[PDB]
Amino acid sequence: AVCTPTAGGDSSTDDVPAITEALSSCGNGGTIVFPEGSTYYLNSVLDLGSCSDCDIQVEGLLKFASDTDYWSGRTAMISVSNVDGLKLRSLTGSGVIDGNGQDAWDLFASDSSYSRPTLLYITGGSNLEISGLRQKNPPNVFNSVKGGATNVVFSNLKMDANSKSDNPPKNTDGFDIGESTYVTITEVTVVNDDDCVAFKPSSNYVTVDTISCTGSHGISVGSLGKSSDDSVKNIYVTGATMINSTKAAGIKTYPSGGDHGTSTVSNVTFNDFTVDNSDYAFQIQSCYGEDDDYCEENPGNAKLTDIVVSSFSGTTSDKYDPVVANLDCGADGTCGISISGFDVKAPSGKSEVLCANTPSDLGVTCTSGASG
Ligand SMILES: *[C@@H]1O[C@H](CO)[C@@H](O[C@@H]2O[C@H](CO)[C@@H](O)[C@H](O)[C@H]2NC(C)=O)[C@H](O)[C@H]1NC(C)=O
Ligand SMILES: *[C@@H]1O[C@H](CO)[C@@H](O)[C@H](O)[C@H]1NC(C)=O
Ligand SMILES: *[C@H]1O[C@H](CO)[C@@H](O)[C@H](O)[C@@H]1O
Repeated sequence: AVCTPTAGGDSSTDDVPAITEALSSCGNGGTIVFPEGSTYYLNSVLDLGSCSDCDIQVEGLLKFASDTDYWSGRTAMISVSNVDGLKLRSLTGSGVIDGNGQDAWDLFASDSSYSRPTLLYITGGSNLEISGLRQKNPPNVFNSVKGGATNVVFSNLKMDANSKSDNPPKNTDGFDIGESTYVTITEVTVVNDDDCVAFKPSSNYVTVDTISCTGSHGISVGSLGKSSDDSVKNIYVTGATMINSTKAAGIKTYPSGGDHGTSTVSNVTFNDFTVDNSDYAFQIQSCYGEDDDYCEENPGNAKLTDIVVSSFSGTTSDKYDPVVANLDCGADGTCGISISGFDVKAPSGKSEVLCANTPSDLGVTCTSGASG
């Protein structure tokens, strides 16, 4: 059956109950429709848990309340917990989920203790498809996948976070992919101020194919090792256009000492990247979250194996010219990275790669003085 949630038509009226009742009524194998030209006001967490092989067609605007007191410390704006079989999609392409994040960014700018929710938070479950829609101005992370979710596909998404003030949209990661298997991200555009895609602990079998990121911190493994032994494996990223990003791609691990654990990264390929005014084409950080003196006494021991960086082109920014990559592998770790078709230059035309603890078969000429 097909259900259309009743739109209250006013931002002071929360539409969430109407939406979850529609999902409860039709979500066992049915369809829920937000019609083209509609606006729904979501003034609380939208929990999609009653979905079981359901199809949620978003053709209108779902506008979340900014209500910073309400959202304070909350996990998710849209919560997708242990759902098996979901399609959350715009079939017209007109659907927009607006996180209304401005107030959160401004509050966080003045008070770093302010804790913000993730816009689309998937944990556990299986066979989830998210497609065709725009995500606008999330308070914090756009999309997260964890809890052992399997078979999750994000396709044809337009994601943008733009501040109307001088305070940037901090920590607006496009995709934080944690404990999961068989996640695919394809044909997505991201404009944000943090990681485009971050591979978090226990991510496995992730494919990212054709992505554009502007203003991001790159396609980034980690951070790993903060307080446990963390692994990322079997990752394939191809066709990334990285514009004005701090790095196009990289790996970040904590050093040893304290409560830090060991990081394992195996079989990760970054292929066919276009670098357009990004600060580094590639970066390895092995002293993440600590300083140089700390890392001298507490060396990094990350185990990186079968890391492939292939077919990178373009031009970095002025910032680190002549350096186009900073490969600071840990002193006690394995730095199993191979680079080929690396055609990236700084604006000057130079192409220096800083290295520490890199292997003899790296594939590009190294210069000493890597750090981070
Ligand atoms: C290295 O990682 C890649 C990327 O995940 C693996 O290739 C995937 O394997 C899974 C499971 O068989 C398939 O569902 C996908 O189709 C594959 N993805 C791609 C992009 O090819 C690959 O098997 C891993 N290699 C090793 C030796 O472990
Ligand atoms: C990237 O940065 C340059 C230099 O600041 C700027 O002129 C350009 O508009 C930015 N590009 C995008 C797509 O925002
Ligand atoms: C609820 O109403 C909308 C708009 O009329 C339909 O598109 C949908 O199928 C359901 O009947």
